[PDB]
Amino acid sequence: GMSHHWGYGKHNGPEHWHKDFPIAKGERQSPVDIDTHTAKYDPSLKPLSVSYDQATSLRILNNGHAFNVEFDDSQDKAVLKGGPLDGTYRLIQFHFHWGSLDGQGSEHTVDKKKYAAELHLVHWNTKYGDFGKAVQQPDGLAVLGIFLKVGSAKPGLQKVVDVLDSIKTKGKSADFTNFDPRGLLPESLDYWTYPGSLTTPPLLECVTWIVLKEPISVSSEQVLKFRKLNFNGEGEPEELMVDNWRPAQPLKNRQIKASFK
Ligand SMILES: Nc1ccc(C(=O)c2ccc(-c3ccc(S(N)(=O)=O)cc3)cc2)cc1
Ligand SMILES: [Zn+2]
Repeated sequence: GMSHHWGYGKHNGPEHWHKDFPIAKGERQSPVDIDTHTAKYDPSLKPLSVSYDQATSLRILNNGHAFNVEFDDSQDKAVLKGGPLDGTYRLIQFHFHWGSLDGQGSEHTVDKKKYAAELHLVHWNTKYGDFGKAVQQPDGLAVLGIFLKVGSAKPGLQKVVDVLDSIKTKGKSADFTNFDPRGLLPESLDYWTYPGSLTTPPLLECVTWIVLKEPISVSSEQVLKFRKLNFNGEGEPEELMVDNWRPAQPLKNRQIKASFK
């Protein structure tokens, strides 16, 4: 991706992506608007299983598009299974998408409602051996999406907020061990699920999306720190990292299933 030039600006944003990534106009693109009245309860869906007890984080990186909290996925730890999934998916990283204002920022929307941000916990299907091979498969990844609204602070998110000062610009990373992703989960695991794609280039259609119905609350101060990050690298004109979200895409030939009635 040494020659990629996509971003979220007026000349390289989502509406431009299809030129270098034609799959952008594909049959199973993400995100999508979740029409709560049309999503059908599927009694066959099994309970979701999120086992993060042994998760081991290693580093946090500003990649110029968002910041990723990376995990050591060399061993069978931090796994997502159950729900609509067959097999076991291993946690590799999580990141967020957010807005310049509290009124926008999420990628998925609920009955057209936009949340202030959206957390993505990315997992890859162990049957494919590694992350790189998994993204080349239709059932290669499982991304758990969690909406963020502004209200009370999320204690579990503060460690992340405080380390952002050290990775302000593109390319910067910092040691980030012992971060517990369980602190970012809402109480309920009720969810909607549908087949989709990565929401940023290469936009590969390799994701089983599992979006939780219950948002988590974060404080205004916490999301304000997210907005102080930079898309640019050190020594370059400052472009605040805000509105790094892709808008809802056509649902086309797909059905969104609900795990609850
Ligand atoms: N064959 C490949 C190997 C690695 C890669 C990547 O480096 C890569 C980059 C970004 C992503 C990615 C992951 C999650 C999301 S999201 N926002 O839908 O959760 C977006 C992009 C996936 C793979 C792509 C193709
Ligand atoms: Zn994402």
